[PDB]
Amino acid sequence: QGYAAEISARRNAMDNASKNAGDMINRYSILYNRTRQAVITNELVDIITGASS
Amino acid sequence: NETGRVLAVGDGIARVFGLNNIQAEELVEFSSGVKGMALNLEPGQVGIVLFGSDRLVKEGELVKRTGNIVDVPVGPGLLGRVVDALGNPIDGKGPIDAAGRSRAQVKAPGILPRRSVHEPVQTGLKAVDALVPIGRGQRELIIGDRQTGKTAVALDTILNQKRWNNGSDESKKLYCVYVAVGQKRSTVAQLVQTLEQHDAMKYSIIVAATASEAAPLQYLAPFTAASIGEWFRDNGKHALIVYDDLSKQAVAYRQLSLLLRRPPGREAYPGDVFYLHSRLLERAAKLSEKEGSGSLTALPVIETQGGDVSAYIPTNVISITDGQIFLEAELFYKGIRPAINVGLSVSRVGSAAQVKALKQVAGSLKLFLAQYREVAAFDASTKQTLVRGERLTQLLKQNQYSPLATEEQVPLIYAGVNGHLDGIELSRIGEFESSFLSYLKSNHNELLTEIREKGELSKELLASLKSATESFVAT
Amino acid sequence: GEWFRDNGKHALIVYDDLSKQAVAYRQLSLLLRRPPGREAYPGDVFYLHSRLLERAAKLSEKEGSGSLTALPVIETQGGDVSAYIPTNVISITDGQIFLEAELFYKGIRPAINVGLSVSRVGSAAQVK
Amino acid sequence: LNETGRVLAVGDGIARVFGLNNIQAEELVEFSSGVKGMALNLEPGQVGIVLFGSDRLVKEGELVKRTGNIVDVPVGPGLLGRVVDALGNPIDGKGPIDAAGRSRAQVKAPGILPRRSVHEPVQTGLKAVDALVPIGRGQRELIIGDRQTGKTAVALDTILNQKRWNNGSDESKKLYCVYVAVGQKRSTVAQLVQTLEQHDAMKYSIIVAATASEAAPLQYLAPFTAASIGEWFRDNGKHALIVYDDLSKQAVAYRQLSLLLRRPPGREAYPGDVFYLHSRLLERAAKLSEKEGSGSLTALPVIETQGGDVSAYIPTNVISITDGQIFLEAELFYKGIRPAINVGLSVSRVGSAAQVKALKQVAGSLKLFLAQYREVAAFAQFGSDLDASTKQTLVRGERLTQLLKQNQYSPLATEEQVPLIYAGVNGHLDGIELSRIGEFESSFLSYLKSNHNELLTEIREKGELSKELLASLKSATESFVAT
Amino acid sequence: TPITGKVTAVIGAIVDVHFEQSELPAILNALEIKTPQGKLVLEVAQHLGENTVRTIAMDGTEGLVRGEKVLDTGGPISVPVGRETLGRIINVIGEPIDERGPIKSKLRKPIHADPPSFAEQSTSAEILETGIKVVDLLAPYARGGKIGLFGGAGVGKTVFIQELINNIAKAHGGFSVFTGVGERTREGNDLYREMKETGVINLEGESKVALVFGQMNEPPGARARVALTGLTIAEYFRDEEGQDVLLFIDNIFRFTQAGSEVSALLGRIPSAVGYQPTLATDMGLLQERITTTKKGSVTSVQAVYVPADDLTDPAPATTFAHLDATTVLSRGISELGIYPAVDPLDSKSRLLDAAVVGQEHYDVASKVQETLQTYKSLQDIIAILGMDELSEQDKLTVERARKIQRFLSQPFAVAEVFTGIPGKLVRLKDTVASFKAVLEGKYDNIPEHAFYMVGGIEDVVAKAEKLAA
Amino acid sequence: AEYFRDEEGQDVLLFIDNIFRFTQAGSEVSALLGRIPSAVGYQPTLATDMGLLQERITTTKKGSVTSVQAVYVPADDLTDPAPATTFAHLDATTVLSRGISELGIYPAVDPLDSKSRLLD
Amino acid sequence: AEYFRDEEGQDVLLFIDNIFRFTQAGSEVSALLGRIPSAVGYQPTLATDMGLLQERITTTKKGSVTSVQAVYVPADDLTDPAPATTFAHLDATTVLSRGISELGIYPAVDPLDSKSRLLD
Ligand SMILES: Nc1ncnc2c1ncn2[C@@H]1O[C@H](COP(=O)(O)OP(=O)(O)OP(=O)(O)O)[C@@H](O)[C@H]1O
Ligand SMILES: Nc1ncnc2c1ncn2[C@@H]1O[C@H](COP(=O)(O)OP(=O)(O)OP(=O)(O)O)[C@@H](O)[C@H]1O
Ligand SMILES: Nc1ncnc2c1ncn2[C@@H]1O[C@H](COP(=O)(O)OP(=O)(O)OP(=O)(O)O)[C@@H](O)[C@H]1O
Ligand SMILES: [Mg+2]
Ligand SMILES: [Mg+2]
Ligand SMILES: [Mg+2]
Repeated sequence: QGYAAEISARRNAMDNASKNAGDMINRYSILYNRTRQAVITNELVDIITGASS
Repeated sequence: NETGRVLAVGDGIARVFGLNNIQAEELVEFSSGVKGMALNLEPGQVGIVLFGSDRLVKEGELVKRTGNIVDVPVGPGLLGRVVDALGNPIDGKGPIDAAGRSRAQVKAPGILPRRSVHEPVQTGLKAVDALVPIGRGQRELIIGDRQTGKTAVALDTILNQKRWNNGSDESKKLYCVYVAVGQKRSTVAQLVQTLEQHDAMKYSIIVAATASEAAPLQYLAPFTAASIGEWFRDNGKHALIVYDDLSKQAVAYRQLSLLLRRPPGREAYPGDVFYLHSRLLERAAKLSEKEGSGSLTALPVIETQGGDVSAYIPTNVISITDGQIFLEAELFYKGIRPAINVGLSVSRVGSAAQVKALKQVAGSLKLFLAQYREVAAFDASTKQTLVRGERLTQLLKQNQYSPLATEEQVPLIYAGVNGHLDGIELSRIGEFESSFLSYLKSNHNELLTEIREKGELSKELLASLKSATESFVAT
Repeated sequence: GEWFRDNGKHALIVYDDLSKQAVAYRQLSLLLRRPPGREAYPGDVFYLHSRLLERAAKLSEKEGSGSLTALPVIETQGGDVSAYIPTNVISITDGQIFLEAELFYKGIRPAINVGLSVSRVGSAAQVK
Repeated sequence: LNETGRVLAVGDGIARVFGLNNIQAEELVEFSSGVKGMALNLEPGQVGIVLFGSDRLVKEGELVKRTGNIVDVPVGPGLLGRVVDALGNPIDGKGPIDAAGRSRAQVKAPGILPRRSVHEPVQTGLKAVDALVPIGRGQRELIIGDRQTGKTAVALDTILNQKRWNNGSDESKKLYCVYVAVGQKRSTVAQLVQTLEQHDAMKYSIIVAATASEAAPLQYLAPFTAASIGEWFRDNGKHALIVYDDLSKQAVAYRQLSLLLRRPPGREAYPGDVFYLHSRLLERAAKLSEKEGSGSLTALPVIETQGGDVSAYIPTNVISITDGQIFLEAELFYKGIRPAINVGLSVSRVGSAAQVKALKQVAGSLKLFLAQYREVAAFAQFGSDLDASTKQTLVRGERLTQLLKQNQYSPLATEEQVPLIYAGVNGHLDGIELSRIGEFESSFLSYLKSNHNELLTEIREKGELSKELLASLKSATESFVAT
Repeated sequence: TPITGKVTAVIGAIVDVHFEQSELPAILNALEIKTPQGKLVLEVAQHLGENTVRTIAMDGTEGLVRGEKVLDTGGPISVPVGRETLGRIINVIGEPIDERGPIKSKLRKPIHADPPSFAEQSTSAEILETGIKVVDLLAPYARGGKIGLFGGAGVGKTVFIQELINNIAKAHGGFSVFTGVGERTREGNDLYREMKETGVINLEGESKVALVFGQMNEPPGARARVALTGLTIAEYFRDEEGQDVLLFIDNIFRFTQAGSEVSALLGRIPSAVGYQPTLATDMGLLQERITTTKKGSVTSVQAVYVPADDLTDPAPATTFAHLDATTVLSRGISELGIYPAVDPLDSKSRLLDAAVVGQEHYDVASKVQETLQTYKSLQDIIAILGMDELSEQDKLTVERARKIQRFLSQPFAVAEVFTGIPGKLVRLKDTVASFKAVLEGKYDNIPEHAFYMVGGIEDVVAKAEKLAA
Repeated sequence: AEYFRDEEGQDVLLFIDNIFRFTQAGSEVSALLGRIPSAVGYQPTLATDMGLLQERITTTKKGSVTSVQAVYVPADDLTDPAPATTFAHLDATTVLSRGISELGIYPAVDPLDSKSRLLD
Repeated sequence: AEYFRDEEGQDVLLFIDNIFRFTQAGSEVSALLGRIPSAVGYQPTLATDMGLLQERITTTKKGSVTSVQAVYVPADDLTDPAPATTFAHLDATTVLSRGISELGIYPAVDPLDSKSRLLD
């Protein structure tokens, strides 16, 4: 009984763990995209400033 | 001497020789009937920004001077019709009547004349009315994402004034101005149709610097609309102005600045952008009885991306307003509309100007709902605490274009807070609310007159409403 | 290649590797003091690659049967397909054969990633 | 015409001046209103001159007159115990400066042949640095890290630790100190001089105080002139340690100058020659040949970094230039590791050759133990019943990292550090509960100071261990571990 | 006669003036342009050549016309100083705006002066009790020191400063200066309103605070020099009156921000992310003035807005160096409902050293920070894999850290309307006792709920008792 | 399309494939003209260029020009200025998916990721 | 080295430390001459200058030159343009990793990271 209960609880708990892992994957994808745009703009402005004198 | 000749033109910018007597930011008018603002003086030339399209000017054209700084017609003659920037009528209904003309860029009133806000902007939205009250003269940001109902929050508020602008006296009146920046012209057409289908257009003004207008018109329009509202403010009538939305104004100013080759700042926005919004939004105020008595109140709108309130423009604007409402997209697509994120939504002064009865019944409901959020993330009593929160989150919902008078909001909020709704089936709450008001309209109606007229519940009426709510729950 | 194409022969061309071609183009552009663009490439590098790549073709029998086929080769910093020059090339090309460092380490040689590689047009032309 | 000029334009402390046909590059000039300046741009029609002071009293049409002599600074033993500005003028108000001579700011760093490799220590008294990240005389060791992570405190502890030898007559073992405060607020300099005086280190310390109130060029010159001061010790045959706090605050000032001069910007809007600048500053650290008295000048540049990202231009350049790095982290500072040194990233290229020899054998595989501990530290959170070996590494590694805690302004002589590291390595403290480790470190030294003085005395005097001395220390530790 | 020039160029806040004669205005001199809207005041910033000078304008430059006559005052911008400034609101260029008559005093003084000489610098370790639990516990303030509140938009800076005023200024005995720089005009009006109601100011009687204001509606030229104006007011009390000055400056970021606004038009090559080339030294010439000399104390509180919540930004990065203590407010804490939102890790103070604060206090604070850092290290594992997997002592540490974190909250009186809870002040020794007791492990039996927003451990137990009822 | 609308009178569909490369061409043109690049490399005139293109297709007396616009998304991110600018104007969106087709549903419209502001 | 190769005919083993700082000095000089900065600040001529330096090292009929070169790798980012450019010019590359030395393994060659065209 304990062995079966342990296996079932493990199944549930790690399904929930995968849920939260996916949630973090989403939020970090969004944060990566924001940093991508920020980095591109920041790097580009250096070229602009160099060229503008 | 008076009139110059064009040396160059392109990107919406021009340079003109002559114009020796021009004031800074004076309106020039070109040979082709387009108008421009003398933005950048220098020895031997004037750099000018065209309000019209670039195609309308040629080198060698001869340029006239208007003689006045950027200015708009003002007064109730504008009331009830659509206008483009510079006060151009576009409703096809004929010329604008005017009480006078005022510069688009008057300085905001100083520290002394102002008075702390003490009167309510009647929302018509339950959550806004109870949790984030807005006082006349306050500046409350509405911030959100695409299609998350940003326009609706302001539109319900504009419509709700119907019950008072028809009133017997100017005391409670609240005139309305709506400013569309960079929007689809079809959106402005349909919105004007919505406001004309209701009575609202009888007392409101629409400024429509839509997407096709060259950048300087989009840049200038909010100042001109504010200058219209300030006439109502200074003549002792309250005025509410709305902007959908100031982010597109920031984009227009970014385009205009970069074409002037000014340095690009953080996030490619010009460093001046902070000034642009601030000198606008500071013009909303409430003036003490020493200089007239009235208010200009503002609802700017900001379109976030992915809920990133931490982006440059969102934070920059938040640094100026006296409050914010953050419409969470997840709550919208969860079906919880108007999706106010009660945790981050803030009113920095409204609690001192909320209509007293609604505060009296609400009794710190804001922290209660924050507690409900804290519980919902995951003891038996801790579980029970969630049930009344679920009832309340069901009850706060409201459909578009159908406001509630305060006399209707107060009973519902009272029933939610006291828990008399906790026993009721959660799914039937929408049936209950519409029903309870009906009951109030049929039997207790005198109580509805008392709550509406007095502004506070008396202890006798507190017990009476407890009895009435328990009776309807018994039904 | 076009001499063989238009004259009715059949031709293949391999570009090892167009990334360096774009680098040379940006060197010329910057030393000419022309406007820079994203990633410090000249703003019209997309035109640079498209003007060339669109020369791959198969002519009609009425024009005179003949074909030029192209194999662009790209170096992908850290596998970032979203890099500017690879992005332009992928927007121009008809499909990709996508090699991966991970798979080559694992001993899969020639190390094609089957999942990422696709051939939109070629499936109509594989031997019957 | 040739020996005088007229100011064409003025702004932001930089002036454009007509004439001066005979001016040398970088030459110093005087304005008739009393301000002095330095020439940095030469164009066919004008000279660009940056000002050592406020421009509020400069005007168009001012006469400007040459001086011929390039920027220079006074040097000598009189500078000890004094605070001087970037150009060497006294500011503490104690009186004149007993200069032994003068030296120009920019100077050739010593060539290849006159040098000899590092073979002498600079005992910081900072336990973790001495044990893990050696610093030798003539070495240049960067201290790099985040906002407010003890970068200044590390160097200040190192300075204070020299009180031991500097108070003796062992001339060869002495180590004078020069502290260069640049970009710091002036009351910070006041607090630092008070702190040194409270510990009597002021006797052997020189302070340069080009604080952030100074016009930008004075910050620029502030390190170089300080270097020219230190070299007078080096060339004279003595040992001096120069600390720069901090060179990034200086790079900002040079960025300002370059942008106002309209020199083309580089990456991150820094001037293109930043690496050349810091090279010219830091390459002067050296230990001279016996031909020239075997003196040395030792450098500890300090670099603040934003969010710990070394990818920035200035941190990358300075990391390239220096012989080793001490990385400081807020994570280590908060979770209790003070002075919060990131052991993994803190490479030093002199390494074992620099340490006082006694500590070499005692520390031994200490690096290996901490490095292996770091590998399993993250795995430990898995909750698995890990094997006894990995568990041994995991139980010791943290308890040993605990032994590298240290109180601020409390440097320990290596006489004291050798017992501690010996006990930590041989595992004699393995059974002690973690919270008591800090007690043990405190008590153990006392025990040895009370009952084994003739062993610590040899650890100083001999500077090296033997099988018998190691065995004796074993006996003492084995007895002490049983209370 | 006074010396006259003609305007030749007008751009935003910048104006170029040409003088026909070789007589020329010195840099930083004040120039007056007569206009029917009231005189415009401009400050000389550069010399361009051929008797042309470039200047910053301080009102709206609208209405100016090329060729307008410009009049030199013969000196820099100046403002009235002395005791008579107390109880008054003062514009950047010296005129009152409180409409209570012209201010007159024996002396004016110029806006620009060199910072104090090193020889007169002063140091003292007199810890200053704020009554705020988190501050007094983990980052104490110092008499005569410079302290800075850092935070993104809308995290609590101004409310925090007003709470500090309510706790400190009441009977300080010294004189105070409050300087508004790009803050809301509503903020200034509300400050004046509350102060007249609490005796700090008296239209009839005597007053203890001088108010200097240029708010966010004003052009950048005034927003730059307004901080120096308030500073010039403070320095006179420091050096001439000889009384300890409570200096409040909000919002000081707007200072360098204002500079950026003009930097493009003056023609500087922009620095990284668009800030001034002069960022460091232009900040310095303001900041160094504020330090306490041997003559008298200046206890100063500075409000530091952080754009985009990005502390790696050059402005706050340059600002941190110039301060002795800094309290960092972050948005994440505010989203979790904890106020006054002080970040307990990044807040740092010169005074947190065993020698000055007491050994017990220092040990307690060190262990508190260790606990919070442990929780912040575990939160990623907790979030993904879940709290169940935590090691027993690690789980206890987490359950203790959560209590301590929510215990660092506190309701200010200034937030009485926001929270609906009466504002409460805490004795420092009480704070040390409370957090010591919690780290002794006495109170892990209390539900976490009890710790939220009460002033001291005894209040925690009282609230637990009330909760259980 | 406009001539069919205003002079003939009938309704029209204008198919544009692909609007992202209209944005790309606009960026190249503005870069070549020396207009200093804006955020993440796109040209300053992005907003008003899109306005000048899309503001014309609307209802009038005679009829209307409706437009199906295929939208490429750089890096599959909907916050990037190109798709973000485009979405400021779109009325409704249709999402096709290979998975839906593989399930035997033809035409392969996703019934839930497709969204319409006219569902009113 | 080339004199020993061409004239003496002797094979030469050439050592260089450090070529990354050759690229860095190229960056400095190019910036100082006022050329426009390229990506992340390196000089536009980076490819052509690196090629001009590296191709001289090649072997000709009359004698070989064998060369060992060291690159500093900023922030360990092998994809940075300065080190990344050099991969086009090397027969064998040996990535050293401090992490391997931390495990007590010297000379700390990352065994999976190195490449050699002669491993055939
Ligand atoms: N109270 C409401 N209850 C339910 N749905 C609503 C409500 N208010 C608005 N909506 C939905 O939102 C639509 C209008 O959205 P709205 O124009 O206010 O959004 P927005 O954020 O301003 O968008 P945009 O960026 O396009 O201007 C309505 O057609 C309806 O679909
Ligand atoms: N060994 C230590 N133990 C405890 N606290 C310490 C120790 N060393 C330093 N501190 C404290 O940590 C902080 C270090 O301040 P310090 O001025 O040295 O920082 P810094 O990193 O040089 O900063 P900045 O870049 O502002 O100059 C101070 O609070 C100091 O009291
Ligand atoms: N301790 C607190 N208790 C209750 N509410 C608080 C607390 N701290 C901050 N707030 C809330 O946060 C906001 C603080 O307003 P405040 O004017 O201080 O903001 P700010 O950070 O100075 O803003 P800005 O960046 O615009 O200057 C108000 O909504 C206030 O209700
Ligand atoms: Mg909208
Ligand atoms: Mg320091
Ligand atoms: Mg504030």
